[PDB]
Order: sequence, then structure tokens, then C-alpha cells
Amino acid sequence: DPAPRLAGPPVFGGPGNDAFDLAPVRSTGREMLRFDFPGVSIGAAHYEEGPTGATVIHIPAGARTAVDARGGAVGLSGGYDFNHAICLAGGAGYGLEAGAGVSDALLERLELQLVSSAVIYDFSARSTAVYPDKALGRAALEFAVPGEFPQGRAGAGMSASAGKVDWDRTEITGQGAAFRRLGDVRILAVVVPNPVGVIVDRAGTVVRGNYDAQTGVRRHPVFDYQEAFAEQVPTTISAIVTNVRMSPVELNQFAKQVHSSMHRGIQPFHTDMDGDTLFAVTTDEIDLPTTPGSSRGRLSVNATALGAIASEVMWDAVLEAGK
Amino acid sequence: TTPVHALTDIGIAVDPAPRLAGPPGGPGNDAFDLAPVRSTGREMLRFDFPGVSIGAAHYEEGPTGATVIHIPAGARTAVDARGGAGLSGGYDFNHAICLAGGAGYGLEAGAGVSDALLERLETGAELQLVSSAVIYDFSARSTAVYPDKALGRAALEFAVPGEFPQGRAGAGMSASAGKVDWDRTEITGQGAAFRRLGDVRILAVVVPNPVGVIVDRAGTVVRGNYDAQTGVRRHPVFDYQEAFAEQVPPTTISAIVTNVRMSPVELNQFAKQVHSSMHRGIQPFHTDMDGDTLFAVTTDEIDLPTTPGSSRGRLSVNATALGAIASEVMWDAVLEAGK
Ligand SMILES: [Cl-]
Ligand SMILES: [Cl-]
Ligand SMILES: [Cl-]
Ligand SMILES: [Cl-]
Ligand SMILES: [Cl-]
Repeated sequence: DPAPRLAGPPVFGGPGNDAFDLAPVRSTGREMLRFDFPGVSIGAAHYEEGPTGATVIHIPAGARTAVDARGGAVGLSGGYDFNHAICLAGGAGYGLEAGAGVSDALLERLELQLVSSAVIYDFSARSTAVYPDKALGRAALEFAVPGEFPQGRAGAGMSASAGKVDWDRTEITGQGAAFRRLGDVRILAVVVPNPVGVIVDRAGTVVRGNYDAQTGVRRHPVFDYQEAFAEQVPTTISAIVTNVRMSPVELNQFAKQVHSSMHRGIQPFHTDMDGDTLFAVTTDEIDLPTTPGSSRGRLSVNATALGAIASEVMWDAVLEAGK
Repeated sequence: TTPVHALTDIGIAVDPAPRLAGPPGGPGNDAFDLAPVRSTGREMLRFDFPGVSIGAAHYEEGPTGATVIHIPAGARTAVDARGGAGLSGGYDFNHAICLAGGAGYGLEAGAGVSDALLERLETGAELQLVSSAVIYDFSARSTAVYPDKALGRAALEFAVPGEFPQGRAGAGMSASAGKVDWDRTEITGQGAAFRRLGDVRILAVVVPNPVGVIVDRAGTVVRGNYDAQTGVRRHPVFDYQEAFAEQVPPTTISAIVTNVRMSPVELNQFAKQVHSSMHRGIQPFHTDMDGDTLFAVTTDEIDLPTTPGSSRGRLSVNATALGAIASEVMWDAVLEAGK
């Protein structure tokens, strides 16, 4: 039963990028997750003037990627099946410019450097028109370090929010990550939930979004929706990074499986008002065995198994963003 | 002057002279003080389509460029993206479409457009929506300069109603065709064409950077796969079949804009029909090495009649008919790019 973080009403018409001399800030969030995943670095930067920001996953060697993009409001750039970086940002479609800043910083750091970017609309959660721009994307890349992720209000999660049946009940989320290692297998989940729905934990409790100040209690949106019909008639952007070799077909199905699994932690999900986008990335370092047997079952070591495990890592990340 | 049966019976005079791109690790944008140039190409197409403006700008230092179609009202859009080998937005409603060189780096030009549009609006949908697509034009020149935010802003600022610069202009500056071997690749250009039939308006814009070659309605290869040893261009299939017998022994970005109202389903099918029709003028097309992308846009100004009949047949006035007509406009635009 966490304390509320109501976004409150936006005032539109606020100052935009041209009104400020905008200084990138390295985002530290509420706490740092530390993880051991060689070849994967994360940077996050924000403008306090927004507040809004960008988070970048940099895999310098390049990595095979599948994109699973769902619903009616997707704002995506690049979308390559091979990337050196994934950039997530606020600022709606304007924030895609941060990915150009990353592409720039990748050149300066130096044949094509490939960056895929996705965004959330975060303007209703604040009272300015500031967006992540080329300078902020460059900063995020420059700030990237191995094995750290800033949880909470950091990078793209600065002004992310959940539970949009009515904006009077919408709460600020954050960004979240989680990491697991099993033998040599490594899985990192990164998520920026800006859902129309709410964040739900494994017991079914609504933990962020749709908080009613009149009652002090969060509701699952379906209870509002059903009563609304009875009376009247008559986006999340995310990445899963692993080191297990998967074919293009396996990686694409893995992406779909993990992305669907997020309707456990975010409800509703994949709605017409969401543009949910998941990047599944593999560093292609570890082979799955040629046969899928173990003591735990004849069909227990395969890409479906990896998908189920990664789905748990992603639910933990979603809960970190909502914490 | 002759009975009209085939398309060839009714043209664009393509220059037979070669324009070989020639063989290509050179300087990038910050090596230069880059000033956008308004692109005028080899000639200006003039057309009457209020609400639609086109601007084109280039950097001579590339040479590379961007071409922007601005529809300030916003327009419903279908994207048909068809191959292997860089898109931004791909929204189902757009205030602008930005086509650029520079491979994926040139998607930055669309951000320049988006930012300029946001500034004119002094973030509620007051969101300005720009979809961008790119071609890889780096093999056709010796620098790494790409269309950036400033160049996209400049293309938008240079946009005028009712004009389009044909040839080596905007995104077409360093486009090229015919890539069985780079020794036979020729520079293309960008091209546009426009038809008004009754109240119906159709504008085609294309930037062909194909693996394949540009082909006219008679079947003659007119740009790409020019063999300097023979002085002629042949269809790539002759090279491919000879290659197989020997060794295995016993992107185009485009937009089609119309004023006719179509539902989301009709528009998406219209996009697929027109895009496929381009395998007539570009061959091969939709290959694994191409990332072909077409934007089909309607300004939703006029309705088709409720019934599809006419003196020319029971099923003659419908979106399929519109797609067939628009396909010819697009082939003309392809030929203008190769001229
Ligand atoms: Cl929102
Ligand atoms: Cl839980
Ligand atoms: Cl090329
Ligand atoms: Cl600029
Ligand atoms: Cl012809």
C-alpha cells in the first residue's frame, strides 16, 4: 500500500526547449541496480526543466534485435534487427531526436552505428513543453557505464505515469530494471511504464495507478469501466537483453511471449491508447543445448523456457518502476 | 495518333548518356560549416494541390539531401514497408513526410522538421507528426555527411506550394540504381508527377535508390546497370542467370498523395497496390537488399460515389480504380527520377 504519487492536473502552454539553456543532468534515481553483464552499458540523463529524460542501452559490439510493437500509439525510430544502442525517451515523438544524439555520440566515440529509439508521451505529467533533444541523447550515451541502472525517476522515467481512466487518479511511475543470472545465462529487463492501465503485483494488488484521493485506495480499472458502461450504455516501452543465442524466428517469438506476459503486471495492456514497444536483444554468446531435457522435464531447456524466465525478470522491473 | 490499347500507345525522354556513380572513409558533418542549399534540380514540376507543399534542400559537401512534403492540416497515412534494409514515426496521421539520404543517420532530418513545426505551434493532439524514411547514399560519394536537423528544418522552410525539383535535388542528390556490380551503378535522382482527373488529385513523389534498374513502359532499361564495356544497359536478370550458370554448375522511398477519402482499410490496400505496381518500373524490386517504403496519404477532401458504376463498367469507380490510376502517376515519377 504505497503512498500516492498523484501527477495532478497539467498546465499546457508551458515553456519549451527554446526558452531555456538546457543543461543535461546525469540521472541517479532513487537507487542504483548493480549487475554483471559484460558488453552492456546503460546511461540515463534528464533535463530538470522538464522534468523529462532519456535512457540508453549501449552494446558496443552490436546485437541482434527483434521489435514487438503493439497497439495504436507507437512512436518508433530505426527498428533495426541489429543495434548498437536502444534509446528510450519522454517528449512523445519529439523525444525520438534523442536517438540522433546517441547516433552522434557513437560516431564521436569512434560500419553503420545503428540506434533504435522509442518514446512515451509525458507532457500531461508536467507543466512544460521541454523534450529530450539531440544534446540529451548524446549526454545519456556519454554517461553510460557498465553494470549500473538508476531506478525510479531517472532518464526516460522522469515523468512516466500510470492509470488513465481519469487523470485525477493518475500517478507518477518511473523506470525500472531487474537482472538475473542462471549458470552462464544472463537476462536484463528495462522498462518505462507510461500505461493507460495500472501496475499490479503477483498477488493481484494494484500498486501504482488509479489512486482515488477521496478514498485513499487504488482500483483496478475494470471496476471503473464496468460501472461506466452500466451507467452510460444506455504506452510502455521496454527492452529485454540476454546472452543466449536465438535464431531470428526464435528471437521474434521470444519478444512476443515476453511482451504478452506484461499484461500480468500492467492492466489493461496493449490497448488502443497504448503504443507498447518491446526490444528483445541478444548478445549471442551462449548456446542452448541441442535437446531440451533436464531432470525437471523433457521440454525444459529451450527458448520458451527462456521466455518464461525473462517474463519474470520483466515483471520485477515493472514493479521497480512502480515502487 | 494511334489506337490506344497498351500503355505505350499514348512520353518522358530519358537521357541515354551514362551517369556512373564511380567507386566510393571520408569526413562527416562537423568537419564542415554546413549551409543548406535550396535544391532546384534540373527542372521544376508545377502542380495544383492546395494543402500540399514540397521543400528540398541539400548539402553540397555530401552531396546529400532531404525532401519534405508538408500537409499542415494533417493527413491520414498508410505505410507499406516492404524489404530488408530505417523509418521514423510511420504514423497513421502526419503533418509531414521527410525523405532523406544519409542512411539511418538521415532520420535526424525529420527531427528538424518536427522541431520547426512544434515551434510554429508555439503539446496537448496538437502534437506535430512527421514520418521519415531514408536511403543509403554513401557509396555514391566520398564523404560521410548526412542530412541533419538543420537540413530538415531548411527543407521545410524552402517548401513552396505546387512545385517539385526533379532530378538531383533533396533526397535524390546521390540516389543510384543497378547494383549487381557497383561498376555499373548509375546516379538516379528524385522524381514527381501529378494528375488531376475531374476533381480527383494524385501526386507521386519517389526517391529510387534500388538494387534493381529503372525500366520504361516499353520494357527498355533506362537507368542502372550500364556496362561501360558495351555502352548499354541490360536487365539484371541476364547478369544473374549467367552468374548462376557459372558459379552453381551441375531501397526506394516514395509517397502517393491524393484528395480522395478512403477508410483505413481502403488506404492500406491502396498503398500495397501502388507499391507493388512499382515492380513494373523498378526491376527487381522488393528485394532482401532493399528496404522499400511507400507512404500513402489522403487529404480526405472528396468522396467516391456510393456505387462504382460508369459507362466504362460496373466496377469502374472505386479505390481499386484509383489505385490503378495512381500507379501510372507513380511510374511517371520513377521515370522523371531516372531521366
Ligand atoms: Cl499520458
Ligand atoms: Cl510481486
Ligand atoms: Cl547503395
Ligand atoms: Cl540545428
Ligand atoms: Cl514510358
